Amino acid sequence: YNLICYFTNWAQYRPGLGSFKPDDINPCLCTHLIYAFAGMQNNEITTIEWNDVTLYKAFNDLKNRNSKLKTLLAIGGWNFGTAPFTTMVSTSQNRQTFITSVIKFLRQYGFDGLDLDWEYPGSRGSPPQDKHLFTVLVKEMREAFEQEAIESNRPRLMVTAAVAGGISNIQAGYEIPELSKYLDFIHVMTYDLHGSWEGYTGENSPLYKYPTETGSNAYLNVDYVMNYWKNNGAPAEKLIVGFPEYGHTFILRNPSDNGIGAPTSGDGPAGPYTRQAGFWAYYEICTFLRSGATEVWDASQEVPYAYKANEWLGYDNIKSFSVKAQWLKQNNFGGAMIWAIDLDDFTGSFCDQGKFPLTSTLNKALGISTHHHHHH
Ligand SMILES: [Mg+2]
Repeated sequence: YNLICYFTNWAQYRPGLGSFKPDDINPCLCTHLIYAFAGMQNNEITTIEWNDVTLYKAFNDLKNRNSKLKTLLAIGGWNFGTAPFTTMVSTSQNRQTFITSVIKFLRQYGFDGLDLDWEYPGSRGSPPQDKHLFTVLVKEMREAFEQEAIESNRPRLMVTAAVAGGISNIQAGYEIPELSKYLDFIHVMTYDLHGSWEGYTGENSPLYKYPTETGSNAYLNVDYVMNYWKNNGAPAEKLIVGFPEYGHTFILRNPSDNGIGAPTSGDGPAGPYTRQAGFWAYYEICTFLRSGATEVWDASQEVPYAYKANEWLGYDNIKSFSVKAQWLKQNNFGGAMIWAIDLDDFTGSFCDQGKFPLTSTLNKALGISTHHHHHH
């Protein structure tokens, strides 16, 4: 199994114990590290943060401490939107300019591949032709990577993609059978499946549906989404299940109604480190849990929730990570990906569960820190 760990280049700005940079990553926890995010200007890949060049070097230097480790650079993300991708895929000239720039950039800085995180082809302003043009891009990139490996006599750069977990976005965005042939791995965003924007409490990454859910609400769970990808053409071994190391917060409209589906008035309060209303890192969650919150196991969905007065949290913990890891092995998927390693209790000082408690849970469950043949 693989364990793919996203690192974000804005975690460094968080105050105090929240600041996280590549040298804080345990090089043995994951099989692959993915750097989020690069940008694009005039159809060429580029940096975004002022010190990305320095961070790229520290990130790829982690491979000097783990000979099995591979790194990828992710391009795009939610804030980046779709317009640069639409322009880039619109012509063969622009796709070639982009692919050439990617090979050069990955080799320049020491990355082993590119993770495409276009959110999403065919949505958020992207026109309908982008569904097929995304396939064309990926095919052309895979072929260019295959050719560069032979010409340079080196292991091939990998092409992966982070892909939607919502059924409407999946159907508008992806030609699953052909796309899956050319991607090396498919990183499915099986999280953000509920949130305060819906007006009621719900879980971030529930494994199964809640018993009341019918119609399209019955699709909002990890099991349905991963099986949708598999059943519509993606091989199980290329499918990577998304695991969030964060939770979503809500304000309860009625504090006496604190189960699933309780009406809410908006996002919960921003945490002091991540400073984003509606979102808490796992280490911020532990502070909440230890400050008088009531924790409930949502047995139908195999995830915890917690509440305190009018604050409600849908999240994941060691138990839910363990349950979902057991399930992914039972279903022969390729592994797990975490959003994001900088949200784990990397110092160990918030949760009293050791360093990197959520990431370590997946490393142990998926046999990541193991060997087969004796070696030098
Ligand atoms: Mg964030």
